[PDB]
Amino acid sequence: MFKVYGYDSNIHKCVYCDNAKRLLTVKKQPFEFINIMPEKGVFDDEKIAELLTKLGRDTQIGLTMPQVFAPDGSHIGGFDQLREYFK
Repeated sequence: MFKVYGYDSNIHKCVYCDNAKRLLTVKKQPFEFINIMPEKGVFDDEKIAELLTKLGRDTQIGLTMPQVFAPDGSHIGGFDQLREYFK
């Protein structure tokens, strides 16, 4: 299953997060979507710590959403990278 980190656009607009879920649904590629801000004004500290650790980053400043990981665990990156991965 792919791992997609991002925003629920109903809480915080992220059109690239939605494009990423639509693409995986078109390819019938099973995925788990991880919402790093489950409520307006509350970050899920545990899943951001998880993400930054996998990306080897000391800070969320600069982080771009969505961030997608392959079923094998490899970091793919953003939406354009995901699109390119299926080509």
